[PDB]
Order: sequence, then C-alpha cells, then structure tokens
Amino acid sequence: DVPTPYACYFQDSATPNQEGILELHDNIMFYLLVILGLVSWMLYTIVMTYSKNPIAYKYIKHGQTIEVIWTIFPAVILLIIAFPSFILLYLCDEVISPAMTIKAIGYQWYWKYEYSDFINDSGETVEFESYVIPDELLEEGQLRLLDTDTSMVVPVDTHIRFVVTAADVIHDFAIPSLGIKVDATPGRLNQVSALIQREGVFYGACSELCGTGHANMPIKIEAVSLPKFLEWLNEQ
Amino acid sequence: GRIGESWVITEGRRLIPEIFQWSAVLSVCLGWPGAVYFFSKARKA
Amino acid sequence: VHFKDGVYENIPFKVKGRKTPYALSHFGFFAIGFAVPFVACYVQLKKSGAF
Amino acid sequence: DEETFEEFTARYEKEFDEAYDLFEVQRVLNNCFSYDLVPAPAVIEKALRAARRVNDLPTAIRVFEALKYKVENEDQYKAYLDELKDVRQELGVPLKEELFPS
Amino acid sequence: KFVEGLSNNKYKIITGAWAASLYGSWVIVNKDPIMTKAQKIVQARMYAQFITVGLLLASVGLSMYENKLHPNKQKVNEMRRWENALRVAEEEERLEKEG
Amino acid sequence: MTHLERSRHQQHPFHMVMPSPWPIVVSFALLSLALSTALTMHGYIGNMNMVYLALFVLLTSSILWFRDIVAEATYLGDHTMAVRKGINLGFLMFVLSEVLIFAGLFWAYFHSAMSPDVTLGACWPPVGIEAVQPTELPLLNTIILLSSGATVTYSHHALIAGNRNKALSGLLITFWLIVIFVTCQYIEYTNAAFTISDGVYGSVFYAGTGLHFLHMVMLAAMLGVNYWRMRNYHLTAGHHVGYETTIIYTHVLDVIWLFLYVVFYWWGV
Amino acid sequence: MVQRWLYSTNAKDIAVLYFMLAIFSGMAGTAMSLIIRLELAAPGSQYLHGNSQLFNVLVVGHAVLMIFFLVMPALIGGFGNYLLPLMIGATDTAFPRINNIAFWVLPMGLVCLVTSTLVESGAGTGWTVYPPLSSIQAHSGPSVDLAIFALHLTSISSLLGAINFIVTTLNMRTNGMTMHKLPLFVWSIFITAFLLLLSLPVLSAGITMLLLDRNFNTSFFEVSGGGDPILYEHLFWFFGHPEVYILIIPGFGIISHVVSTYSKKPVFGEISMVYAMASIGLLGFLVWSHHMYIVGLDADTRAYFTSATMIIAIPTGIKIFSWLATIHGGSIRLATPMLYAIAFLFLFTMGGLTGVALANASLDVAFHDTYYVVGHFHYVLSMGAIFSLFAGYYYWSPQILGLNYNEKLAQIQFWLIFIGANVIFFPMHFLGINGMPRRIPDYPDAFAGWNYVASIGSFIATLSLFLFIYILYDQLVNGLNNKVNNKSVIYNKAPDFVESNTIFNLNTVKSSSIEFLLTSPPAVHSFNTPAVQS
Amino acid sequence: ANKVIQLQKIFQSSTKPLWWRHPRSALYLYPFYAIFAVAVVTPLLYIPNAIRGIKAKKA
Amino acid sequence: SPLHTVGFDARFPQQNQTKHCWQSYVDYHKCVNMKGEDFAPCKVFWKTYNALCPLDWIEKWDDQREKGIFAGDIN
Ligand code: HEA
Ligand code: HEA
Ligand code: CUA
Ligand SMILES: [Ca+2]
Ligand SMILES: [Cu+2]
Ligand SMILES: [Mg+2]
Repeated sequence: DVPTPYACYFQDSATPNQEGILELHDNIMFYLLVILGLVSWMLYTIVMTYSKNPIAYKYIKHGQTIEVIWTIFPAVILLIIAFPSFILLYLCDEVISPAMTIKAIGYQWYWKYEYSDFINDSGETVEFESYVIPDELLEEGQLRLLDTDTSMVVPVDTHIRFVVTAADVIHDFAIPSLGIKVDATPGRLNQVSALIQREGVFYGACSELCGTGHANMPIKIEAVSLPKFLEWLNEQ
Repeated sequence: GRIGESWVITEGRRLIPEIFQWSAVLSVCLGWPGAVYFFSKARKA
Repeated sequence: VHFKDGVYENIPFKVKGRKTPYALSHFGFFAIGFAVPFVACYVQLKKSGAF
Repeated sequence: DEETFEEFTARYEKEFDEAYDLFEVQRVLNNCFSYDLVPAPAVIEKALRAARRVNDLPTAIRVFEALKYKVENEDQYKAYLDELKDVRQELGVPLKEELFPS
Repeated sequence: KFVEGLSNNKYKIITGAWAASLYGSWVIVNKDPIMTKAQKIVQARMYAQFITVGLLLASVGLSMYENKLHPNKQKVNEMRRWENALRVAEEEERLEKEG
Repeated sequence: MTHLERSRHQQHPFHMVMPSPWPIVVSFALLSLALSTALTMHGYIGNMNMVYLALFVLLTSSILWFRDIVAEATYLGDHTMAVRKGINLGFLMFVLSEVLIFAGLFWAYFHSAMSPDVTLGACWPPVGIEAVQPTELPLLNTIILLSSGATVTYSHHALIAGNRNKALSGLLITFWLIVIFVTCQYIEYTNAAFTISDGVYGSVFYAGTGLHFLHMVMLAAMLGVNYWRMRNYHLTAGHHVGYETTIIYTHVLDVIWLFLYVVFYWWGV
Repeated sequence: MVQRWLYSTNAKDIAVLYFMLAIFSGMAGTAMSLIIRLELAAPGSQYLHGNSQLFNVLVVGHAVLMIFFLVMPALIGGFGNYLLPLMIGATDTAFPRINNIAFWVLPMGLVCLVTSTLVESGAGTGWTVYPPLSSIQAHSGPSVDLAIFALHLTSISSLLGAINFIVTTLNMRTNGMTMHKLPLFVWSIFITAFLLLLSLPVLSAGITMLLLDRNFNTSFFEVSGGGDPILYEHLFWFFGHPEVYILIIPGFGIISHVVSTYSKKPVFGEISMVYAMASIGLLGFLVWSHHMYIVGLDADTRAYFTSATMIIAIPTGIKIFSWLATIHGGSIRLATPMLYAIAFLFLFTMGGLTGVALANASLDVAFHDTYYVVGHFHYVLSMGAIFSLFAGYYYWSPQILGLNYNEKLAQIQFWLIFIGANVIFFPMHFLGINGMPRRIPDYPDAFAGWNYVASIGSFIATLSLFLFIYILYDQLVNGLNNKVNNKSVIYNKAPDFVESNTIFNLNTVKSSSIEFLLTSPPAVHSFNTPAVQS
Repeated sequence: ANKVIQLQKIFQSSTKPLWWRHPRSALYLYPFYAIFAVAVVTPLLYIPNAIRGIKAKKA
Repeated sequence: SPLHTVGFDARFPQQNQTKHCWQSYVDYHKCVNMKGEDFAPCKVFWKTYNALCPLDWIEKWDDQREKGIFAGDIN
C-alpha cells in the first residue's frame, strides 16, 4: 500500500491482478534461481579446479550428445515459465461487467479524476484535480512526495474500470499494490480493471517522464466500503 | 580391475569443501545488502 | 604516405621528448572531459538564478 | 575420434617412434597427455625411450610428473611405478619427489 | 457475381501478380545466360512492372465495371453499421426498462 | 614478368588511398550546416545566408571528393577488379539502407491509414482533403520512369556494344526524362490542394514523395556527370562502374516510385 | 603530423582517434552519472538547487554519451577498425575516406550535443526522445534540435562504418580464409554491421520526422492534427532493440577470444557460436515491442511479443554454456582479461535472467519504468559491454601500443569496479520491485535506504575509473620498463606442462589469429605480401 | 576532347597532391578555402548569443 | 447495488477504447436528426460516451459540431 524503507519485495497486494503477478514472479524466480545456482556453481568449480590444472584438454571441441540437451532444456524451461504467463495475460485483459468507471486524465503535473456514471442523486459528473502537497505546507505526519490534497475514493469488492488518457504529454497511471500500470497518451483511451479486496489507501506515481514536474505527480486511492463511498460521492 | 580408492571417495573429498566455499562466496555476493540492513536504523537497532 | 614506425609514433600526442611534463597533457585531457558537466551545471544554474 | 583405447596406444607408440628432436618429442608427449585417459604403460615406456633417443633427461622426469597429475589416485600412480620400475632404473631417471624432497 | 468477392482483394492480388511476374520472368530471362545477374534483374523487373501498371489500369476498368452494381458506396454500409448499431442500442434499452 | 619487376607493384589488388582533406572538410561542413539550421530555425540568426553558405560548402566539398575519385579511377588506374566488386557491394548496401528509410516512411503512412484517427473522422484521405487523382499527371510520371529505365538499358548495352552515338543519345534522353519528371512533380506540388501543414495526410504524403523527389534530383545530377564522363571518354566499354551504380539507382527509384504510386495514389484514395 | 592524423586514411590511426574520443566521452558520461547519483543520494534537493530540468538534461547526456560516444566508438569504431583488417589479413579497410569521415563526424556531434546542453535549458527528455514532450510546445528552443543532430551525425558515422565493415570483410579476406574460417570477433563486427545497416534508417526517419514536427509545422506525432506518438515508439524501438544487440555482440566476440586464450583450449563448438550470434541478430528485429507492453496493445500482440522475447534466451544460453564448456578442462591463467571475462560470464547472466523476468508482459506491468529495468540494463551494459571493453583493452593494449600495463594495478582496478558496479546496480532491483519510478530527481523517503548505498558504490566505480586513468599514464610513460621488471605479464600463455622454457622461446606466441603475431606496435604497412592459410 | 592519356601523363608524373595536380586546381582550391573558412567560423560566433539568449534583429 | 456502468462491447473488447466514446458520440448526435427528440434508446449512446469519454473531448467535439468542423456525419 506504501513503500517501506529498505524493502526488497513487492508492496502488499490488494487486487487479484497483483496477487497473480506476485505468484507468476515467484514461479519465474524459482527456475531462475535453479539456473543461477547451476551456472554459478559451474563458474565456481571450474575456476577453482582448473586454475591449478597444468594440462588443458585441448581436444574437446564438439560434444554432440549434449549440445542438443542444452539447447532443448532451456526451451522446456521457457515453456514451463510461459504456461502461467499466458494464463495471466489472458485473464487480466477481460473487463467483464464492471460496476464503476473512473476516468483519469494526466495533465502536466496533476491528475484529474472523473467519476462519470451518474449514480448520484445530483446526476452530474464528478471531477477533481489532485495535486501534490508541497514540502513547505506538509502538516505533520504526512508522507512526502506521496500525499495529495484530494483523493480518489473507490468502493471495495467492486469491479472498477479505469479509463486512462492524457492531455498534453505521455503520463502513466500506475499503482503497484493494485498492480495497474497504464500509459496515458494524449490521443487514446486505455482501460484496466481492478477489484479491490481490502480497504485502505494505496499510493502510486506517474511512471512516464512528463517533464520538470515528473516527480511531483502522485496518485492516492482510498478504498472504502460502499456506504462510505456513497456518502463521499454525495458531496464530491 | 578398478585399481585404487573408489571414485565416489576420490571426488567426494574434493567436491565437499568446494560446495561450502561456493555457499560462502554466493551468500556474500548476494546477501551483502543484509549486512547493511542489519546495521541500519530501520531494524530499530 | 610512408610513416614512421616504432613505439611512440602511433599516437597523436607527444610523450617522451617534451619541454612540458606529459602528465600535464594526460590529466588535463581527462579533467576537461570530467569537467564538461560541471560547466553545464554552472551555466544552467546561473540561468535559473540559483547562483 | 571414435577411437578405442587400443588404437590410441598403437597410434601413439608409432607416433613416439617417429619423433626426431626435442621439439617433436615434447610436442607429442604434450598432445598425448592432453586427452581424457591416462596413457597405457606401453606408451609411457615408448615416451621414455623417445626422450632417451633425443637425450633430454628432464622430459623423462616430467613424464612421471605428468602421469602423477594425470591419474586419479596415488595407488594408480604406484601401480605405474611398480611395473615401470625396470625401464626407469634401466634408463636411470629419478622421480621428481625423490630428486627434490620437500 | 465473383466481381466484388475478389475486388476487395484488389491490392492484395496485384502485388502478388507483380511478384508472380518478376519471379516468373526471372527464369525466362535467366535461361539464356551471358549477361551479368544485375542486367537480368533489371530487365525482368522492367517487364514485370509494365505488367503491373497495365493490370492496374485494368484495375480501374474493373472498378467502374463493378459499382454499377450498387450506387453510392463509401456510405451505404456505413448505413449498415450505423443502422444495426442503432437498434442494438434498442435491444439494450428495452429489457433494462422491463428488466 | 621477373621477380625484380613484380616487386615494384602492390602484390594485392586493393586501393591504398592517399591522405585526403575532404573527410574533415565535409565533417566541418555538416557541423556548420547543423549549427546554422538549429539557430535559424529559432531566430538567433537573421537570414538564411548561413544555411545557404553551409549547403554550398557541403555540396562543393562533395564535388571535390568525387573529382578525386574520378581522378583515381581514370588518371591513376587504381580501380582493379576487386575494387570494382567492393564499390558495387558498397553501393548495394547503400541502396538497401535507403529502401529501409522508405520502409519506415511507408510504415508511417500505413500506421496512419490502416485504422485512422477520430480527429480526421475514421476516414482516409481525411475530410476536406482533396486527394491527388492517380490518373492524370502521376500516370505520366510512371510512364516517363518506366521509359527512362528502358532508355538507360539500351544506353548501357550500347556502351558495351561499342556504339558511341547510340549510348550518348540514350543517356541524354534518360537525363531529360528525369528532369521532365522533376518538373512535373514541381507542377503537381504547386497545383496541389493540400499542403505539408494540412495534417498527417500532407505530412506522410509529402514526406514519401519528397524524399523520392530529392533522390530523383540527385539521380539527374549523376546522370549528368555520367554524360560528361562519357562524352569526354572517361567511361569505357568494360570499366564503367559509376554508370552501373546509376543504372542500379534508376531501377530502384523506379520500383519505389511504383510502391509510392500504388500506395499513396490508389490504395490511399 | 597533419596528414597522418587530420588527413588520415589508414584504419589503425582512425581507430586510436576513435579510442581517444571514446574514453574522453566516457569520462564525460561518468561525471554526469556521478552528478545524477550524487543528487539521488538522499531525499530533497541536494546539489542542484531544485531544478529537475537540469537533472533530466544530465540523464539525457549520460545515456547518449555512454551509448553513442563511448561503447559504439570504443567497440565498433576502435576495435573493429583496428582488428578486423588485421584478423582477416586486409591491408586496410575498403573505402578509407569513408572510414575517416566516420570518425570526424563524431567530434561535431559532440560539440552540438554540448551546446544542446548550453542553450536555453537543454533537452531533458530521456534518451528516447518521446513526443509530445520532445515537441515544440513542451520543449521550446534549439536544445532538442541539436540533440537530434547529434544523433544524426552519430548515425551517419555508424552507418558509413557499417557499410565499410561489410564490404571489407566480404571482399578483402586473405587467401585462405573462407567465411567459415573467420575469427569470432570478425563475425561479431560483421553481424553488428548488418544490424546497423538495417536499423539506423528507421531511427533516422523517426527523428527526422520529429525534427520536421518541431520546426516545419508538419504533424506526424501531433495529436491535434492527426498524429500518434505510438508511431514514434514503434519507429524508435525498431532501432532501439537492434541497438542494444549491436552494443553486446562485439562484446561476445571479445569474450570468446579472451576466454579461449586464457583457458588455453579452443571455443567449444565455434560454428554454433556463429549461428547463435546470427540468430540473436535476426531475432532482435522481432522483439521491439517489449518496450511497449504498457502503451495499450492487444492481448495477442503481447502474447507474441512475450514468446519472441523469450526465445532469444536460447542462443544466448548456447553462447554462455559454450563459454563454460570452453573453460572446463582448461589451464586457466588468471590475468586481468580473464578476470573481466569471468565477471562478464556471471553478471551478464544475472542481467539476462532479470531480462526474462521483464520479457513477460503479464509481469512487466509491475516493472515498467521502474528501477528494476534500470537494474537489468545497467547489468548487461555496464557489466556486459563495459567489462568486455575493459577485457579488450587489457587483452590488446600491450600488443597494439607496445607498452605493458601494471598488472597489480590492473587487478586492483578490476576488483574495485566489480565491487562498485554491484553496489550501484544490485539494490536497484529492490527499489524497482518496491515501486520506485524512473527519471525522478527526488523520491519518497522510503526509497532512501538503497539509494544511499547505490551512490556509495558510485564512488567506488569512479575511483576505479581514476585508477584506470593512472594505469593509462603508467602504461604510456613506464611501459617500456614494465617489460623489464616483473610489473606485468609478458606472455599471456604459459608453457605447456612438458614444454621447456627454451622450447617455449622459439614459439613464444601461440594464437589462432594474426593480431598477436604482428610486430608490436604494428607496421604502417602490415601485409605487404598477403598472409596465407590452409 | 579525349585528353585522358595526356592527363594520365600529368597525374602519374607529378609530385603535388592529387587535388592539386590539374592545371585548373588553383581556380577551385583558393576560393573554396576562403568560403569554407567563413562558413565554419560564422556559426561559432553566434554560439555565445545563443547561450545568452539574444535573438537577432528582424524588425 | 445501484451501481451500473457501460458493459464491454464485442466491437471493442481490447484495451484501447477511443472508438467506443467517439462512436457512441457520433451515434448519439446522428440519432437526433434521423430519430429526433425524446427517443428512449439514444440515451444508451449518451451513457456510453459520457461514461468513458473525457470532458475536454466532449466539449471540443460539441464546439466542432457548432463550427461545422466535426469530422463525423451527424447532419
Ligand atoms: C553504456 C551504457 C551505460 C553505462 C556504462 C552507464 C553507467 C552508469 N549509469 Fe546509467 N544509464 C544508461 C546507460 C549506461 N549507464 C541509459 C541508457 C539510461 C537511460 C536514460 C533514460 O532514462 O532516459 C541510464 C540512466 C541511469 C540511471 C537511471 C536514472 C534515471 O532513470 O533518470 C542511473 C541511476 O543512478 C544511472 C547511473 C549510472 C552509474 C552510476 C554508472 C556507473 O556505472 C559509471 C561507472 C562505469 C564506469 C566507470 C565505466 C568505465 C568507464 C569507461 C570510460 C570505460 C573506459 C574503458 C575503455 C575505453 C577501454 N544511469
Ligand atoms: C546490452 C544490451 C542489452 C542486452 C543484451 C539486453 C538483453 C535482454 N533484455 Fe534488455 N534492455 C536494454 C538493453 C539490453 N537488454 C536497455 C538499454 C533497456 C531499457 C531501454 C529503456 O527503457 O531506456 C532494456 C530493457 C528491457 C525490456 C523493456 C522493459 C521495459 O522497458 O519496461 C525488456 C523486455 O522484455 C528486456 C528483456 C531482455 C531480454 C529477454 C534479454 C535477453 O537477450 C537476455 C538473454 C540472456 C539470458 C536469458 C541469460 C543467459 C541464458 C541462460 C543462462 C540460459 C538459461 C536461461 C533461461 C532459459 C531463461 N530488457
Ligand atoms: Cu505525469 Cu510523469
Ligand atoms: Ca534527491
Ligand atoms: Cu529491448
Ligand atoms: Mg514508459
């Protein structure tokens, strides 16, 4: 939900997409650690038993019965790591019957959010701009370069569809613990889905070089239960 | 024939210490940030 | 053109018979290269009023 | 090479018999110890006689140093030293360990 | 009948016909070798694109053979697309009124 | 020949070129061209005299380089068979690089046309744009290119066949047909409805056919220098490699003009 | 003195001019990376008083200088122009005036890049100069134009040299050398030149399109007008992945020479190494959209691109297993090129395994524009290509200079850069997996912990670079004395176990290429009569 | 008018550099060095105004 | 739940949805010439374009249809 100092792993998941991304990453890292242990063990044992070898076996050049094996074996380990990757790829793309759309438009160094479903009693579209709290006006306890003045509030256990675009340059709507990363280019509208499984607040940032205010461009998502979402939306 | 000591003994007494040396070199080559985190204040010690 | 052979004749710069020390030319060749981004930093900070 | 061990020994016996100077006997000895086999006793004997023909004594010591490095055990080395003892004492070459005792 | 069925495969048959004419004229120009390979390539290609430009003006000849079939297209199946996109909004409006 | 006299030659067929100033002169001309256009594009230089001077220096330095190449090939006898094969291979790699530039431009056209935007109207050619019809002048431009290739082919084979008047006249007809094509492209560019600023259509159209236009004006230049060297007896019946490169250049500009024709004028209207 | 070096027409002089420019620009790029990494050491403004534009301009300069002005003119420009004529037995390259202008257009790209820095604010856009940031609305002024002209002059150099290389090794091979009997470094420069010839056109087209968009009111990538910046991403990265295989393939050749001459046994399956390099070069044109996994492609687009990005792990795996097989059973002589080659064989595989983590578009949504990607590519760049570049210098420098280097200082320099580079680039995976984005001058305070240790490692790396500068000084001044005393390795191959010290003296060098048989510093006319080979 | 043998006998039997061996080379080479010498140093004079930010006078 | 949204459509089931909002906009504005006022399913198009197309684009396109510069066929 937030980066921690000296961390070395993912942020804690909140969507099924991110919890699948974590499992695919660990499944890949399994066989990656097998291959790393193999080649590092060979690279250790060879230079520790043949640095002190005074006769070089200079007639070993072909090895036919094992070149085919170390061509074939990387291919089957590629197949094994590629089997769940295709399943996740073709699972994360379907945006089937969402209960909410939210547009996120990246301007130069603010984001502009727009709930556009008219489920309100007001019946009008809800938009607001969320700027970074500057460093001199941070009241005490606030997270530097992460906190904003307004927030994007989303209900939990709801299929949400984020439609992402930009206005002037290319930005990136990215939240890692939700596991959404989507380029905001000024010509087109992309979409991602999410289902938030737990309430809380999740931070993200513009992951595309927007210019001189690129570091000062954060995303803050408060996921609440659906009553509290409704009473938030009744104002703005 | 198979003259002399067995090959499992001959190569076990060579390969056993290099396993431990490889373990030490690999853990200092990969787990060297653990030595910084252990002395950092984020561990609260 | 027939050119001179030998050990020091393959380099555009003079090393052995000089009236100045060679370390002057050698380390001032590389300190200029290390010092181009500092000239860059100085002029783009003087243009932005930080100095 | 799909060579059997016997074709190796019969190739290198007649290869050691046709070396004619110190470059050639050292070269042939090098590329017969650069294989994945300790040479048979017969080709080591032919190597000793070849180093006798060229009249170089440290190559006939380096033959035994090479097969010490080449065998798997020290009892394989002592088996070579058993029935290569007669040719070694006839030529009169010393092993390196008894020449430079540590 | 067949005419539009391979007249929307129109610029995908003529490039194949170009490739057919060059790589077919190649063996007829290469069967009598005394020229260098470059002169054979340039003469086979010189025949082949005379063939493709003649076939391309036969292409516009077919283009007005063919749309006395139905007049004023480039919009009369934007008619199709918009007409059934229209009443597929109709199929949704009803059983959300009655569902 | 004897060993004593064979030792007074090169022992290998390759051209050891004498040291020459034109690499560093063309490099400084490209520097001056870059630094002049990047400052006249933004108003730090008053007029275009610096860009004009830089392009003039660049062109004359290239001309002096080509003059030295002509001098080496004709007046010193330095181009053996291996050097000829190498020059032909280098020109073939060059024309492959330029075909790949055109493939990038065709990629730009296709990425704009395969599924167009919504700001043009899901339409190609866009609304309001009056496209160039492929029947009137570009048909004559295809005809005078397919015929220019046929002229330069008999000019080449009559240069090999010993004829002088039948090769010079064919080269002259080829050169005049190329400048007929260039003036017809100028007439189309003047009497065209859309300009290069009229959206992505004018962008990709004028990019592709204007790069072809620039290649054709360089083609007219090298056909002219081939006419000069054939009239002044530099070109011979067995050793004419700059002429051969120009023939290769005509026959690749022909086929890429055909691809520009059928894509930019038939499929894209 | 002006005709040998200004009017130059021999390849061995243009190679050392390439090398001087490469190490000058590498000092420039290392200074820029030191400023970047010094600003990134702690949260808040540290050394540049705010001013994130200057940070972005320095990142642009660092990337462009280190790629197009150090690694390409070092590897291709220096080592290819020097060694490929000497290893195919050519007297010179074909087209030598082209070979001279392909050097002399590089100082002009350098001066226009430096004045691109000095005009209005510099071009802070990344090295992938994406519109609409790189346009005229978001970047007003002549900064981006001059950066584009720097890329044009470097592309002119690397295209002319590529044509030169292709023709001179298809045409000027000596009289026993068929194409199957080429050295592996010649095959490296050959395949690299084809990748250059096939990829630099599309880059030149894309950035000329951008330049016309900036200055001539045309709209290729302007949305209000009909453009699309994804077209720029396609046209750029169709060059951009062949560019990074161009950066690594001569490194593969240098490693295959070094590993074999310091294992004292030939490369295990040489023709399969040639096939593997050719397959990497061919497949590198089919993978370009793995840098575009986020932009909004289809699912089948991304499925094909994960498949094609995955199946390039097979020939690189063949090469790396062949390197382990050609050091197995050897007689390893632990000299400085061998130390650099073993460090290549470890750290390049770690970078490649993070590369196959990135190859999955399913997973690259977690890692795109993070410091994980920065970790992958700085592994395979500053530990693949820089380590093979250092290996090539320490492998060929005493032969082609005539002056030996201090061996102990060289090994100190190796261990310092091997420590320092690991300390920079290994915590970047931790930062990237926790979510730290790219190209930011300032970060949230939770990323301070690994950023500090990375910028501590930066000083170790530049200290080893300063040590390398001193090693160059000691080689140029005391290089004739390093042969006399025992400060250097004179023979890179020891005698074999039964080879006498006097029988070694008639056959001092035992190489499979001509480069180590020549006279030290090689003659201005090497190969008067042509070399001959069975 | 077929001067090629007469020009071969000049270009081969000469001491001067190859771009100087023709008799008319002083007519090309002396203007070109002046035009080149102004063409390479006049943008370098405008480099400081471009650094300072001074645009030229147009109105 | 009172929460209801545009569902996915078989014409555009991929990630890019520009021609969802543009097509539903041009479909809505080429209703009301052929269809007219107060027609019950042209609010299907209305909910579809105003739920996923941004406000800048909507007001730009409405300005362009008052210009005569709109690149669709709604007359
Ligand atoms: C050639 C490739 C190369 C090399 C070697 C390096 C080397 C280094 N780089 Fe970087 N870097 C890039 C290519 C490279 N980089 C690219 C492409 C980007 C992307 C820019 C963008 O995002 O747009 C980038 C961006 C980048 C970032 C990400 C910042 C950002 O996203 O904005 C960081 C992080 O600190 C960084 C730091 C460093 C450091 C500390 C080194 C240190 O390793 C320096 C230490 C290295 C040496 C000391 C090498 C030896 C020096 C020589 C000169 C060799 C000489 C030898 C001979 C001539 C024989 N550079
Ligand atoms: C030195 C140049 C170089 C090399 C060789 C590579 C090698 C590879 N790279 Fe990398 N890459 C870059 C330079 C390079 N890269 C640069 C500069 C960027 C960032 C550009 C930018 O954004 O600015 C980048 C970023 C980049 C991306 C884009 C990610 C993103 O931007 O979001 C991807 C995506 O797939 C990628 C993957 C790979 C893969 C799969 C390989 C493979 O070729 C690696 C193959 C090697 C191995 C796989 C290890 C050895 C093999 C074995 C031990 C066999 C057994 C192993 C298996 C079977 C897996 N890298
Ligand atoms: Cu918005 Cu970066
Ligand atoms: Ca900072
Ligand atoms: Cu890539
Ligand atoms: Mg990105």
